[PDB]
Amino acid sequence: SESTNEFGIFNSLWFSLGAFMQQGCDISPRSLSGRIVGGVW
Amino acid sequence: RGVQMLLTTVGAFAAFSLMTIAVGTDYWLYSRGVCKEVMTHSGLWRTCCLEGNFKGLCKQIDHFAEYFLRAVRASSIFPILSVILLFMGGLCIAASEFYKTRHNIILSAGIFFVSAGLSNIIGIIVYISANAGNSYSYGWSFYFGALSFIIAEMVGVLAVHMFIDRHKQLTG
Repeated sequence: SESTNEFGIFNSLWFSLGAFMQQGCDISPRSLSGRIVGGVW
Repeated sequence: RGVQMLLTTVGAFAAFSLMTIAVGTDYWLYSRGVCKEVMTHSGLWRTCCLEGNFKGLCKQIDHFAEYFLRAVRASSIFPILSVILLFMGGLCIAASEFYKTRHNIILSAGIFFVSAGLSNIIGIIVYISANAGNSYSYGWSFYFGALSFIIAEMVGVLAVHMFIDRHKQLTG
């Protein structure tokens, strides 16, 4: 049931590395509390 | 799920025992200074002379717009806050031999492990930018606090890793 979403620890790491260099990543958060951190970082 | 029940607790104990050392030891920064221009090893509240006749003598340092940042440096508040937060995280996990299966008993810890970490960020950045006000070099208590942060970033993850499967057992 947790697979209703997937931004686990490793994916929540990988998002950051690609975000740090503009190349981005294969997923990005849907919900606001997730989006806002990208929207700042 | 298993041996992690106990082993995940351990790192907080070291991180907390380390963190108090930086608040008192006068080994943040090496520079020249005065105990009346000889070398000095520098603390939060005071500095102490060495390589001269004043070796082992100390005197206070004091500083009473960036007026509020000045006050934040003069109080050096953030270490105390992060220490309290991490200790309350430990107090959250310290219960877990009783009141088991509440789920809240585990879930409540993560906030402290996050917040102490973030608190250290501001503490560092304020302290560095203020004291920057040249061959200077950072004393070991800086590394102690960084290491405390490094371990503190573990248990926030481990708290979720412990919690989540027991909520899953109620939710699928």
